[PDB]
Order: sequence, then structure tokens, then C-alpha cells
Amino acid sequence: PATVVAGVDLGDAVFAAAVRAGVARVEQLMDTELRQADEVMSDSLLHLFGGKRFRPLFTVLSAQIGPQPDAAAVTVAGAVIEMIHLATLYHDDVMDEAVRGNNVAILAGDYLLATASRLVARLGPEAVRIIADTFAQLVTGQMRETRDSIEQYLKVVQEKTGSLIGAAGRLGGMFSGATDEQVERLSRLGGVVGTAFQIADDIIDIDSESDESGKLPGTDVREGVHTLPMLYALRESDCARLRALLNGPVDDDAEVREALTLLRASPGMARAKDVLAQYAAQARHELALLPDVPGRRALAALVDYTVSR
Amino acid sequence: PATVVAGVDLGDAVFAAAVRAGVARVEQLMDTELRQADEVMSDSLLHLFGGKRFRPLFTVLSAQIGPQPDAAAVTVAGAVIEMIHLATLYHDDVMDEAVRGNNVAILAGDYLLATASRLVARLGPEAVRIIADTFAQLVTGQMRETRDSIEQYLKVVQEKTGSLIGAAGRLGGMFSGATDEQVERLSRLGGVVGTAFQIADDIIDIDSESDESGKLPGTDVREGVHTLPMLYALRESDCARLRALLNGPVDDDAEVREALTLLRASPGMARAKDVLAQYAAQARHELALLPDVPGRRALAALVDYTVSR
Repeated sequence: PATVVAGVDLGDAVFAAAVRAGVARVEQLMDTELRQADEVMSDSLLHLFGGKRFRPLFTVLSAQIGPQPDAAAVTVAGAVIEMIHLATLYHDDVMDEAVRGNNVAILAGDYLLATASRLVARLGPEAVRIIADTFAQLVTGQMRETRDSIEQYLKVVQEKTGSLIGAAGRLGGMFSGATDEQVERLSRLGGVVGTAFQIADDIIDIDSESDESGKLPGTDVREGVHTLPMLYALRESDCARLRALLNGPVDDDAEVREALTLLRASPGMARAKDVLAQYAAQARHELALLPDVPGRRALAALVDYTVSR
Repeated sequence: PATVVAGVDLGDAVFAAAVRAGVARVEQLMDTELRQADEVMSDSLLHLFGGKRFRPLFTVLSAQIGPQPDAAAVTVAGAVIEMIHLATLYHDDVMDEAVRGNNVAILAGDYLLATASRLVARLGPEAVRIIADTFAQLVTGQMRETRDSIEQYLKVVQEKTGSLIGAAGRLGGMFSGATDEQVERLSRLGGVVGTAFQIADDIIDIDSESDESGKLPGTDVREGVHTLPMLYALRESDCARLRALLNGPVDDDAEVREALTLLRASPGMARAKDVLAQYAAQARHELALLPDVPGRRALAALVDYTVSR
């Protein structure tokens, strides 16, 4: 649809086409910079690099609050964020021994990080500082995922997902010339959006309906992984049968559906949906403190998408 | 000995004690910065972090050409270089499936890189640029190690070892206030030193004598790995028996000594020693273009150590 960009309906067509071109300049910049890499890199780098490009969208939408939403440096920031995102996927898939092998995945991701660093060097001192501080949080989060278990999970998703989208809002705001106050609100907005996005993803993966990309639920159950609704379910008074299923990876397709209908019917599925609604409210709050401009409506459509996709 | 620092004799005791304190301030800076990491990091980060600290020594020795050899930023540069070095070891040991496991090794190294980035953000734009460009070369080199085979090996060791020691000389020169010309010569010196260091290491690992750390030779033969003297040996007209041994990993301890006495007696061991002597001459050339100061004698003792250790 002429109003939709990267999976969210932004309203007016002249606005959606402005944002679309912004995301396209991020895309072009990343392809240009990645294609300069030595031949020995090509196979590794381009493998995990199209996309949904949520982070570039967030960066470009954040910049629409500023008086220069199409600043050259907004595109550079967009490319930096997306490259760090892509890089984390490579490194996760090694330590998980994961499908999305581990041959040369450490070095490729390591490149996406060098390259990210190359581009952020163009944005100046504070940007290099912002990104350094962010990547550092991002690691600690994946790290802590590696080990109050509920407090711990929420610290994980704030570090591993929240931080980087926080940085996208901060850099989008800064490089578009937004006020100091607007920069802080887009940063806070980004941190919450990233947190709600991960929790929504975790609920969706238990819900009986198929995901955005048409995927069936149960992956997290199968991989052993403990998500918010499971963490809540485990500490209730039946909850014993759940405990045994969830104790590790589940490979029997009936134990999968067994574990599912056990999770779905748990008070845990209620506690987790409540947590999501609290982060969604926190996001909508930060939105209400932005000016009443088409940029704000677009960011509200993005929150709406985040907490229902 | 009162004249020795990090395995090389620098001559005068007042000079060696100045350089020793410089390397100690790099050490202290790295420990301070690494100990601030979130608890979940500690186990991973401190595991691969004492040392021989060749890169900090090179950085501090390079700074002794400048009129401010003890500049605050020389210590920051020293810590940046050593952290990137340590980080590459973590990532190599995963893709090699290596002893020096791979559990959380991707993320730790990833931290050492975030932290490196945090410190280099203190040195300003061009430093962030230098390091970004360097890490990028460093990857391509490990990468190319992953695939004229001889030309290719030498490109590998220039990228994977040469680049970073090149950066150490460049940053040591810059932050000590050395001239533009002196900075370029310390950079070139560093690139060659790193190249000779790796080739010397590869020869030492075949020589019948034990290494610096008392290690017996043959590891590279055992791990399958092809080094300069093997690459030369393979393309001679006996050379057929060598080809079969070297075809992959060697686990039989007699085939190890068989492969050894075959490598030692090869014209390949002559071609490789000649390559080393050419890089040693290139290093000594760059040294002759530096001023006649105690810094130059110390760097000459370092080259002497590099090409015989």
C-alpha cells in the first residue's frame, strides 16, 4: 500500500514516500559499504545481509521530529544501527549452535562491527561514544541471557534489544537537529519499543496463530529457551508437568503442543500480557511528550505495530 | 634484568624503567576498564586477559620518538591495541574449534571490541578512523587464512598481524607528538615487525629447539596448518611424502617427527629464512630513517628480538 513502509502504515502518502526514500538511502549506503569488502569477505557478509529494516525505519521516523529529517548523517546512523543488529545475529547463531554454519561467522560479524565503526567515525566523537556504550550494553544482555529470574529476563531484553533501538532514536534525533529534550524522549521511546518488541515476539511465539512471516508457534519451547510467559508459569501451583517439559530442549511434536496448551492456559500468559501492556503504555507516554507532527502519528503507528507485531 | 622490559633488553636502566612504567600504565588502564564490566562478563573477559604485552611495548617504544613519550593518550592507544589483539584470540579459537571453550567466547571478544571502541572514542576522530580501518584489515586477514598460495599467506600475515602493530606505531607516534614523517615511518616499521614476527614464529615452530615459552615444535604440522616453510616445501620435486602428511591434521607422533625432519631438510626452510631476512632488512631500513635517540636503539633491540623470537 502507498501508505505502508517496512510493515507499518504511516498515514499520508507524501509522508510515507519521504520515509520510504530515507530507508532506501540507508539500504543503498549499507550495500555500497559492504560491497567494498575484500572478496574473501563477500560470501560471509552478504549471506545474513533485503529485510524488514525496523531499526532503519525507527531511525528515519525519529529524524522526522527534527527540522532536517533527511540530513546526510541520519542515513549514516541508520546504516550503523542496522549493521550492528545484523552482526549480533551472526554471533548469537554461533553460541546457540544455530538456522535463521558457524564456520567464519565469528569473523564476518566481526567485519559488520569494523564497518559499523568505519561509518560511525564519520558522525563525530559523541556518536562514536554513544555506539560504543550501546554495543557494550548489547553484549552484557546476550551475555546475561547466557547467565529474580523475571527481573533478569527484563534486564536481558533491555540490554540486548532495548539499547540499540534507544541509540537509533538518539542518533535520529541528534542528526535531524532535534532539541536536547526531544533527543532524550526518542532515546527513551527507543529503549521501551525494543523491550516491548521482544516481549510481544515471545508472546506471539506461544499464541496458536502463525507469526508475521507465517511461522507456526513453539520454536522457543523446542529450543528449550525460557521466555517471559514461561518464567511466570514455572512459579505457580500441573505447573510440575510444565517444569519437566521446559527443563530443556523439547523434540517430540506432541510434548510441543502439550507444553503449548499448558503455557496458553497458564496465569503466566496473563502476567506476561500485563507486562507488555505496561511497556506499551510507557511507549505511548514518551509519544505524548513529542510535538503534534506527522512524525508523531507515524511513531504511534510503529508502537501499535510493535505491541501487536 | 634492570635493562629488560617485556622480553627485550633496551640498554640503559633509566630508559628501561621509563618504558617499564609506560607499559605498567597501559596494564593498569586495561584492568580498571575491564573490571567495570557487568558481573555476567567477568568470567569470560578476565580468562584470556598478565602477558608478554609486545603491542603495548611497541606503542610505548614508538612514543619514545615523540617529544611527549608519556602523553596520557599513548597509554589509551596501548590499551586499545592490546584489547583488539586479545579479542582476535577469542574469535580465532572458536572458528579453529581450539587450547591456548567456545561457549560465550563470541560475546566476550565482542566486549573487548566494544571497550576498545569506548577507549578509542577518547582519542578523537582520526584515531577512531585508524582503528576502524585496522580492525577491518585484521578480519580480512584471518578471513583469507580461511580462504599464488605464497603471495596469499604473506597477504594474510600482513592483514592479520602486520596491520595492528602498524596502528600501534602510528598511534604511539601521533599521541607522543612525533612529526608527520616520523608517524609514517613508525607505522611502516610496525607493519613489517608484525609480518616478520609471524614468519619467525612459523620457522621457530619447525626448528628442533623449544620456543620462548619452552614449547616443543610441531604444533602447526599437528593442526594441519600450512606455514611459509611448508608452502615452499610443497612445490619442489619425497616432496610427494610431505604432500600426504601435510594433506591435513597429523595425530601420529612419528608422522609428526617424520613431517618435521622432511620440513627441516627442505629447500623450503631456506626460501622461508630468506623471506624473514628480507622483512628484517625492511624493518632495519625504517629504523635508520628515525633520529639517533635511545628510542631508536630500543626499537632496534625489538627488531632483533622479533626476527630471532
